[PDB]
Amino acid sequence: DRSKWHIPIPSGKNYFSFGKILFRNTTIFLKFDGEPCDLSLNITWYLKSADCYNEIYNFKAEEVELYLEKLKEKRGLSGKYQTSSKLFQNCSELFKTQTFSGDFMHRLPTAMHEPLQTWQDAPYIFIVHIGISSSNLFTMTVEVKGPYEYLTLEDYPLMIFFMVMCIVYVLFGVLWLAWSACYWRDLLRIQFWIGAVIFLGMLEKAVFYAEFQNIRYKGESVQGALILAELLSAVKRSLARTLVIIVSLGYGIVKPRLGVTLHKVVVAGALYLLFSGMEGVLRVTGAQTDLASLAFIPLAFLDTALCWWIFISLTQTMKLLKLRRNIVKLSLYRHFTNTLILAVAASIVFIIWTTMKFRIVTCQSDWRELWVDDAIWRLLFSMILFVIMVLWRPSANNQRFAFSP
Ligand SMILES: CCCCCCCC/C=C\CCCCCCCC(=O)O[C@@H](COC(=O)CCCCCCCCCCCCCCCCC)COP(=O)(O)OCCN
Ligand SMILES: *[C@@H]1O[C@H](CO)[C@@H](O[C@@H]2O[C@H](CO)[C@@H](O[C@@H]3O[C@H](CO)[C@@H](O)[C@H](O)[C@@H]3O)[C@H](O)[C@H]2NC(C)=O)[C@H](O)[C@H]1NC(C)=O
Ligand SMILES: *[C@@H]1O[C@H](CO)[C@@H](O[C@@H]2O[C@H](CO)[C@@H](O)[C@H](O)[C@H]2NC(C)=O)[C@H](O)[C@H]1NC(C)=O
Ligand SMILES: *[C@@H]1O[C@H](CO)[C@@H](O[C@@H]2O[C@H](CO)[C@@H](O)[C@H](O)[C@H]2NC(C)=O)[C@H](O)[C@H]1NC(C)=O
Ligand SMILES: CC(C)CCC[C@@H](C)[C@H]1CC[C@H]2[C@@H]3CC=C4C[C@@H](O)CC[C@]4(C)[C@H]3CC[C@]12C
Ligand SMILES: CC(C)CCC[C@@H](C)[C@H]1CC[C@H]2[C@@H]3CC=C4C[C@@H](O)CC[C@]4(C)[C@H]3CC[C@]12C
Repeated sequence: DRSKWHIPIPSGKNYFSFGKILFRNTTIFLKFDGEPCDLSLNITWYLKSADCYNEIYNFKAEEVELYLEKLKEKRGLSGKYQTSSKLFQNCSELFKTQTFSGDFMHRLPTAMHEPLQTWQDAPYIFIVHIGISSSNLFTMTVEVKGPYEYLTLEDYPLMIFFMVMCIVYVLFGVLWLAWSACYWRDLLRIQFWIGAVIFLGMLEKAVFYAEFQNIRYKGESVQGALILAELLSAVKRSLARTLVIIVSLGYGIVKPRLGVTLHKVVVAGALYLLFSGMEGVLRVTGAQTDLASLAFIPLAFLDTALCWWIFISLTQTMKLLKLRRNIVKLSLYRHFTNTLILAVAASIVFIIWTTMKFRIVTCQSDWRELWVDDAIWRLLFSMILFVIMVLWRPSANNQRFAFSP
């Protein structure tokens, strides 16, 4: 999300709260700037740790004024916290009481810790309340800085994973270009679209890495990035699905390229991409407009129908091909169908494990590996793409996979 916040104090109830996972030994900086001052101020701040992620997930600021009393009777959730309050006559716009040269304030759950600092990597909730007693007047700048500049926890492993994915996709592109350049006398039209898929994946990974680098080094995310990356990912997935469907039917490999075969049938699968547009951009930009179930159900049903169609077409194509005594293409089709069935089994196992580990627990006691659900799918897609690349590689006699009328 963000690490730098600018807030006009005379707005609402003057409560500013945020809950997120933070590193150990991270500092929180508060600055105040604005017009000349004439009103008494009273600033109170709470910084609370979290035993499990649940209280950071269902934390709604709209009732935060109630939440404090839940933290006042010692009847809330377990976790140590620090509190402090200070009074200022007019504005105190040049003192650094919240910056340095403070004291050692004990935490309640004999601590003697630094005033405003994290003591262990964990989910933290920070709340600040300003009371003004005798139309913007001030401006509050809030920053968080740990061992890195602005890269909080839960984003470091994702950034490393995206870097590794960028390197892997660059290697894939280099290998494909080398193989293509080595054998250019006779290629296939199916061997040109795999380069397009690799290019789209490379662009998506580069966009993600650039966005993460900018958010780390500036503290503010780029608005038109995540949406573009999601759109590119959806386009790449739709292209891969349609290529697999067209290969499964034997269009151009077993049977001749009939006039209306892909027309009105294969192209109509492009609406799947539309559904892929309703779950990517919608999920990346938090809306919560009662569309999560509508974003997950039809995509799963469409994918199941596509898998059913692909398997039936593959069975029919293999049955037809075995009757004419063909051995070169039969082994390739058997390897292709084995890879597809293994991918389906791995995907179903992954989805069962993800649904049985994360969204079944009362509160997530293991929040460290909370990023795996956003990377296992990409890793599986990359592995399947590499296997398909190894299966369909240009060679000396690159014509065994032709129709040959
Ligand atoms: C004996 C009973 C009769 C059996 C007859 C056979 C009927 C079929 C039976 C069972 C089918 C079981 C289907 C289970 C549902 C599928 C999983 C699911 O829910 O679909 C899921 C999982 O999707 C997958 O990850 C894999 C789905 C399988 C796709 C396999 C083919 C394409 C793989 C990509 C390869 C590209 C390589 C292209 C190279 C060029 C090639 C020429 C949808 O997430 P998603 O992904 O959208 O993104 C999630 C983002 N959060
Ligand atoms: C604004 O707030 C401050 C504290 O929040 C008020 O306290 C005054 O702060 C000054 C700054 O050190 C103290 O020193 C005085 O400064 C004036 C101007 O530089 C100087 O002429 C005096 O000889 C003295 O050194 C001052 O003692 C302190 N006053 C009190 C009663 O504690 C400040 O008064 C507020 N400003 C206004 C205009 O109300
Ligand atoms: C916590 O982080 C701080 C800052 O990253 C470090 O404490 C010292 O910070 C100053 C900078 O003002 C450095 O010059 C010192 O080298 C840092 N270490 C010490 C021992 O002074 C340090 O990384 C961490 N400090 C503790 C006590 O864990
Ligand atoms: C500044 O605001 C805090 C609230 O964050 C005030 O703390 C209250 O103090 C009164 C009397 O001391 C009691 O009701 C409680 O101790 C506090 N109430 C809470 C925490 O809800 C503090 O008194 C304020 N400073 C003033 C008025 O000078
Ligand atoms: C295409 C396939 C083969 C690529 C596989 C890349 C693997 C090796 C990458 C992807 C994600 C990576 C992990 C991402 C995050 C972390 C946390 C860090 O504190 C230690 C390293 C560790 C645990 C990484 C180790 C290497 C890792 C597992
Ligand atoms: C989402 C929408 C806009 C995509 C529409 C593009 C269509 C026309 C593309 C996408 C995939 C393409 C197919 C990919 C693979 C092959 C194999 C080759 O041996 C003959 C051409 C053929 C069969 C292509 C024909 C055109 C095709 C069907």
